[PDB]
Amino acid sequence: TPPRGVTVVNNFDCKRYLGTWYEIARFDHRAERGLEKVTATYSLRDDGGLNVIFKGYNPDRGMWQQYVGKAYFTGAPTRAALKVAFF
Amino acid sequence: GGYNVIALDREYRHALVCGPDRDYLWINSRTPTISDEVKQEMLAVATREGFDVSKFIWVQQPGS
Ligand code: NA
Repeated sequence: TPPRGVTVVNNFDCKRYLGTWYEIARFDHRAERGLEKVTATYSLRDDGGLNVIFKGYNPDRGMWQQYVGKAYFTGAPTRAALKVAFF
Repeated sequence: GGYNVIALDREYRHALVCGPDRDYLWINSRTPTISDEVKQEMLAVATREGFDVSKFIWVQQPGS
């Protein structure tokens, strides 16, 4: 469920959201803290879901690292509300 | 976890994204940097929907 009292985009074209987005700004959590040059890459799955590939640079380990997840629309693909899991 | 696009321009170049609650929020661009103009409009949508924007970490990107 989205937070209470927020607007979700309701004219949503999934295909046009695909590819690579740079992360300009984030509220910090353990998953991301200290990571640099972050991007998320979205692609269409057979089951109608999205693949999510999160990528960032880890200065303390001196390596590029990625997190692999999938996203599912909670309602209709025209409304941009989704659930994400990482495995 | 919840994932929700709560703002998006007309050519899908700039997005505001939040989690299931007001502790999770991201500003994303197709470019590594955005303009002040674009920043202020994003902050202005965040504030209008009740997000504490003082929590933003401004992520290192090429050109920033
Ligand atoms: Na630089």
